[PDB]
Amino acid sequence: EVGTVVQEEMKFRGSEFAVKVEMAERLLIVEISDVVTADQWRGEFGPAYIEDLTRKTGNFKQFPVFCSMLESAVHKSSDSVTLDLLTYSDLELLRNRKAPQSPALSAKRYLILIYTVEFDRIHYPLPLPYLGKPDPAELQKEIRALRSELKTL
Amino acid sequence: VGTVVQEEMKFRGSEFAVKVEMAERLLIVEISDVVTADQWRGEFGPAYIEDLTRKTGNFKQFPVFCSMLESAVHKSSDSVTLDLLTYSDLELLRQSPALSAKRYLILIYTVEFDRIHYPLPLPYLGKPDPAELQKEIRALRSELKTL
Amino acid sequence: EVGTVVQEEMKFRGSEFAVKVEMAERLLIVEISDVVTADQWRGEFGPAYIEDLTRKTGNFKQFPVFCSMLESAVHKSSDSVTLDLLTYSDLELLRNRKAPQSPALSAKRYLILIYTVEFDRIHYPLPLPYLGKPDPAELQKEIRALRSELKTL
Amino acid sequence: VGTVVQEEMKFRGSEFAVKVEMAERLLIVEISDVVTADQWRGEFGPAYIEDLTRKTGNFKQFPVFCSMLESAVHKSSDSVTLDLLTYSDLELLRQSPALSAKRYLILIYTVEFDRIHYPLPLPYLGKPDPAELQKEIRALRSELKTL
Repeated sequence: EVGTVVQEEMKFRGSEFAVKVEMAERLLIVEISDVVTADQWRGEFGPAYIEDLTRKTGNFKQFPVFCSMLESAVHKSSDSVTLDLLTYSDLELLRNRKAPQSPALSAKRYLILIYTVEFDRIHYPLPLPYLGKPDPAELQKEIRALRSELKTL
Repeated sequence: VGTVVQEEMKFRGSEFAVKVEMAERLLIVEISDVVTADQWRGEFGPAYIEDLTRKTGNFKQFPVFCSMLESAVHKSSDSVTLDLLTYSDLELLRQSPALSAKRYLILIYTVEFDRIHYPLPLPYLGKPDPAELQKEIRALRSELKTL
Repeated sequence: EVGTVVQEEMKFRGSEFAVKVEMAERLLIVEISDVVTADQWRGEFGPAYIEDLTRKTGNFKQFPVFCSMLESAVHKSSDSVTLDLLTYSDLELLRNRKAPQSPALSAKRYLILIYTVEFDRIHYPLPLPYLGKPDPAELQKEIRALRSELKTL
Repeated sequence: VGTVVQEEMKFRGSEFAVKVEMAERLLIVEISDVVTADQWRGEFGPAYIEDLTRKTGNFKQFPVFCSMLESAVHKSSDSVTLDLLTYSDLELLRQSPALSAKRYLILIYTVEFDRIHYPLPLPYLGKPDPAELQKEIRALRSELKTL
């Protein structure tokens, strides 16, 4: 963690997404992009949110460890952690079958950090709001910036 | 060859990204509304450009012409200036949905007591697929990291 | 678990001990014997004690899972769990240096169930009261029982 | 050979575990106080046993003698009975700490109009190392599981 940014492409249920995790001073940022449809979700989580979230699972983690787990899962560099991406409808079925949708919730995606060790099987859910498609202006506005820095060197 | 100029310029109350690029035997002119991200694009050959300049009265050779257009975009010459206007705006100076959309980049050349107007037709491309734009943003970001 | 009894010999810090774990209906029993000096400690723990004990560690386990972990550690059949045996003096130093003894506490041993997985490092402590040396009568009384059952078959 | 008898019996207000075992050319007698776990043990050869029985008056051959002692422990004969008493109790019928401790298993043989008293000296072993006893308990428990 400590200022670092990890971004990788990965396929969730037969679709390429761009995933960007960024650990900053007392804030974790997750950003996902549908690379085919350019749809986007983003989440911001504080150390309190995160730690209190893991406590709910009975399997606590401290904020830096969690971010480190997440980094590891994005990097696919650790067999004990894995990701998944779900919709609220999907999310209920895997907990409702175990035993009414607003605009913001309906488009929401849940990034599920999945922790598997010899005696625990834990799912840590990170809720990501639908952020819309981006503005093709600003993308171009921004591409015109990168083009010049590239030519500078 | 391959020389590229990119500059920002205003055309009748709006901001445009103008990119001109001279390949061998091909002039490429792209125009984007920096705000609405509307894009227009022309590709012109030597034969076309020389045929065009004569038609208007003051023929220039293709390299010389591109060169002027490069100066115009650098705003680095008095003899040349640019305008941008529609088939309606052009009609008055002298329509299908395609025509209603396309733009004309005018190279306004000054000599002696008169000004010559060189119209380049630039077709409409549409707005871009922002997916496509992000994939390309991803590529440029990886060029910078390694470098 | 569910009625089962596991007993094995194992060396803690250069001494052979006999360890006996027994999982019964809502009660876990741990019994340790110094095989050279015949000293003995025993502990009985309920599902509430155990579960509330794991919660304290931030890394919950349900009673049957914990007993199963413990069985696994005694059986040395799982790389993620290991045992250790400590005295209260030992126990403090590893937590006091990280930053007055009654009879019953002084002779007490702590069986430390040690859980190591990719992102957690947990020590689960089971306190065992010193039960004295056994009565050589009852041992003999009992050996005279086994001798006859053996000859019966 | 190898025949073993184990029975419980009372001797002057106390409970004892008596084990008698006839190997070839050796009689083994062990006695344990089932309560205090005090243990006494004798090992007697044929020559010793025959020399002993004559001394007392009514010689028996070694196999015959052991056999009687086995009957005595099974309490399965009228002619024989057992007692257990100390060098002090024995003196009266006719001391270093070792002697003060040791016991005598008496085989009381009845014939015609008299009773013959056969004393076997059984040394003190001490109480046992309960460590040792547990190690042995562990061994027997593993014999039973497999079987």
